[PDB]
Amino acid sequence: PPEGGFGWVVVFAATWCNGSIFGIHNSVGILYSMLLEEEKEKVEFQAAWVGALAMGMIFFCSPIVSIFTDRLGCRITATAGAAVAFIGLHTSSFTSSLSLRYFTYGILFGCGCSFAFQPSLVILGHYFQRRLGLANGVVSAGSSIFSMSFPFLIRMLGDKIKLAQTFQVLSTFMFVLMLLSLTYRPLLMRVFRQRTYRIWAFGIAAAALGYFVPYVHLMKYVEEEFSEIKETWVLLVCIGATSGLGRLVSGHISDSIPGLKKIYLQVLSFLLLGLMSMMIPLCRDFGGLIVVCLFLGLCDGFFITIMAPIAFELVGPMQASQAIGYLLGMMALPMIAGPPIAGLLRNCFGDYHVAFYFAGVPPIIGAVILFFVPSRLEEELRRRLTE
Amino acid sequence: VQLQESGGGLVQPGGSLRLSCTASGVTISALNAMAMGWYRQAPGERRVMVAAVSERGNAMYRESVQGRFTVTRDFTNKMVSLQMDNLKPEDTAVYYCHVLEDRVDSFHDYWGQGTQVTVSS
Ligand SMILES: N[C@@H](Cc1cc(I)c(Oc2cc(I)c(O)c(I)c2)c(I)c1)C(=O)O
Repeated sequence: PPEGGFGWVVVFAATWCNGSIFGIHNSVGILYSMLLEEEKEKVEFQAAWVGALAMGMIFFCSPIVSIFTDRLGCRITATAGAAVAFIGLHTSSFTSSLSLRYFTYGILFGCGCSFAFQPSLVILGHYFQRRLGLANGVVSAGSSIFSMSFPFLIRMLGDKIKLAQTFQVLSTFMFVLMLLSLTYRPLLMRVFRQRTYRIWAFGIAAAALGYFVPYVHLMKYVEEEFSEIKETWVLLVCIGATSGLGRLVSGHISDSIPGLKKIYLQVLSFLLLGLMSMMIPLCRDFGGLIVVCLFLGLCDGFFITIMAPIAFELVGPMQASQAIGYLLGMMALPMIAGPPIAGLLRNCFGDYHVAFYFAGVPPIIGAVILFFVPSRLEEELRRRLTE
Repeated sequence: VQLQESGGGLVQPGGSLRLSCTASGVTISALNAMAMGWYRQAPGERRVMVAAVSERGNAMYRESVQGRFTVTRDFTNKMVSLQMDNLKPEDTAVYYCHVLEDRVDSFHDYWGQGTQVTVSS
């Protein structure tokens, strides 16, 4: 693998992909939150469920995307996914606040994004062997910057037009992504049998449960208990900014650690995440809460950026796609289950402390689980003792 | 890799016996990349691993002989000591020092000059 030269343009295209997808998701969610700000309607419960459904479909459809990628190729599947996403996002505008919006913006957009996403992770493997960590770090950092820039691009740099045309405007991004997908030049049911991969995937899935609770409830908590604050947009901006640097440095360092020993980084990350999450209620002064948010954002990147390189390490290149597909499919449920459970706890108790207390446990349990992943040599010793 | 088993002989039932040898023809650094262990072979049996210590320092046993068998590893001195207690007649066999070395998508299993051990009254 060149691990250089041309590969950079592929990295650029993948950055564009991720930035468009997650950027859109978050922007549309914020827009809906803004429409419900002053009016009961403009359906509330279903409106909230719509975004969750769209986000979930990305994780839920990964295995079938894996099959299609393996049997057709990264380029064709990526192009088809981009085309479907564009069609869905364009037609959603025609649907004027009707249940048709449910169907289109959920099914069409989610399935399109799911088709487009996984190849954006697989293709990099073909072009990087001794620097894949740095490439993934760069892709994540670029995508994060793109997402953080998207709302500035929409709200203030434009959006002089009524709300109905916002989807139409957003469509062009997916069209451009469809064009970019043509650059994925191809250079060249059984994965679960491996004990190591099974354990790792199960641990990650278990940790994933208490993941979105901070992002979804921090603002409400701060407003509830720190109304004296002028504005609380600072925390989210700071978390994103630190997450960018965390992702980049994590990708750069991951290549240093050889072999499976990379997993120890994830272990530490999880531990820190759990502790900080449990620590938010304690800190009773904003001056400390901001620092805790800083550290949370810093650990988030160290966690996210590493999953793909570890997968390639565990299963090799010829099976990375299927492993990633199954791993994402296994994360479908807990991520959705998290925030609603936190909300139920908040209703049951009233104070918001118990929500974060609960949210802090799953990552610790995940760290403990990952701590016991056997090494290859020990697998061989097991086999020997089997004979 | 060179090995020379020290210890063995006849023991009474319920007795104790300690085997140990120093890795030869291998450096400390190389050894730490290897798993030290032992092999059992009774008359007519095939040589089979019974105990070993991992790269990560973990000890692992064949559960049948666990407890009655014990292994400890001193990486500095390149020493692995196979302690055994509560010996029984079924344990009679020749035991061989072994080193497992990892290689590129492959492994190398080395053998020592085994020592006979018998358990009878
Ligand atoms: N707004 C959040 C949404 C999000 C979080 C995670 I955690 C995630 O899970 C993975 C799994 C693998 I495997 C990856 O290579 C990557 I990159 C992310 C995915 I998909 C999306 C974000 O943008 O992170």
